[PDB]
Amino acid sequence: KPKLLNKFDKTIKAELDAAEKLRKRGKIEEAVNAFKELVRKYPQSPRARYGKAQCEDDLAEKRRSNEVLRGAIETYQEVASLPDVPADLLKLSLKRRSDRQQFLGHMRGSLLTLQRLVQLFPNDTSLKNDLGVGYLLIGDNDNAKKVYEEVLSVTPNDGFAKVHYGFILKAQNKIAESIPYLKEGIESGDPGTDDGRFYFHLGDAMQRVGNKEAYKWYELGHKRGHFASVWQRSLYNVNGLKAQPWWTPKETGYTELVKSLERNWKLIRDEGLAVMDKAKGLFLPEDENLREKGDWSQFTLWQQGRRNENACKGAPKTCTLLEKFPETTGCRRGQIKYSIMHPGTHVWPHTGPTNCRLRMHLGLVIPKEGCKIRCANETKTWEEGKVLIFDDSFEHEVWQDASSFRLIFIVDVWHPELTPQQRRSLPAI
Amino acid sequence: XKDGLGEYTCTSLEGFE
Ligand SMILES: O=C(O)CNC(=O)C(=O)O
Ligand SMILES: [Mn+2]
Repeated sequence: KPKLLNKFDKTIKAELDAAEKLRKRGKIEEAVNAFKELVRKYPQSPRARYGKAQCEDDLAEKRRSNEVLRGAIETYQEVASLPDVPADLLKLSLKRRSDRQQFLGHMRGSLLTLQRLVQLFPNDTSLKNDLGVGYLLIGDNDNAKKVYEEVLSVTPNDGFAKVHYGFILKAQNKIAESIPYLKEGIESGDPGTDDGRFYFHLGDAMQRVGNKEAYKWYELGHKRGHFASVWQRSLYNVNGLKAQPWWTPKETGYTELVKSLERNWKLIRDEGLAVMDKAKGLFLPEDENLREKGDWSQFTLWQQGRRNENACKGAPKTCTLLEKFPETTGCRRGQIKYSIMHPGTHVWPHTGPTNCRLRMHLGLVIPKEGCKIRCANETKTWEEGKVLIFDDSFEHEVWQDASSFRLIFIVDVWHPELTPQQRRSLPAI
Repeated sequence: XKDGLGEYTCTSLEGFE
């Protein structure tokens, strides 16, 4: 059991337990007033301060209040400033601070907290592992990598640090190098290693290198509840949504959108072509490490349900056209973008993040031959003026082996079986 | 991310909101 009472607190252990018993009993209002009195009588008490913060924490959960919780987050820190604070109490208070900071989206704050923790406990490997996550949550894979390298130099068989190290490696396109860490890290069974991200990226890493054992891991990931199936490997999912690789316009119910895209396809093309000719800079190279080779760029009109205003100044009639269809402009888990691929481009088999969207492709400029797209076990081609519809949460693959460039328009829609409340509540992706 | 799943986290947390 932890040692949370310094010698001073032991002289008031009776009052401390009385207050804590109230909170443990569930009487939060009067327990807060207890610890508040205790912090009043003994401002130098670390346990009275910690009990105040826990009660504020319990109050925030009850009222579902972020503001109340931010109070607790500050009180957790004050514990650290008081005289002669027991190590167990200090670590417990700053860890909950960081945890709650992450809960609120204060990732920069959680990071500073984790950094202070690591200095106060340089032998605690778990705090380093947690620090690495702090860096990952901000997108700082460089400092995150250093952290896990400093962990594995001391504890090289910690699986938690292995999977996170391998994840960072594959993110950096160290395909072969990431496979052992990801594999060994999952095989350890350590807490935190049973994460669909590692199964996903392990198998995908194997695919790229040719290791046919990948689908053995995909199946395992399906057994552990990460993937809806071996072929549909998205991780941000609403369970129960109809799952099939290819849809028809009628099956989606978005038939007025499909009609509007197909009837006005030349307009959509010409505005895309005009941006290509007069503003190539608005087309951005694919930057998700999905290409084996070739030229692939995208010009994005909508993302996360946000209209890109400068992009729409280059395709203004197309954006206006699309505004009549909230099923796609309001899709906060998809995009609306032009997509150009040049000859000699192969796109790795990959999967989208979420099964809450369906992906329409409107063909704009389709070379007579060389271009095709696979989703799951069906390969199809594009047609100028025609819409394809597939679920990109299924594995899909693309080839551009033509003599000239290939332009399409990509329009994501909410999965039709999603309710209006889910379309307004799901966090953006 | 957008077309793939190569980032540690894709969503943002906002407490109880
Ligand atoms: O735009 C392309 O040519 C390839 N498209 C995709 O991979 C997709 O829409 O998910
Ligand atoms: Mn794709």
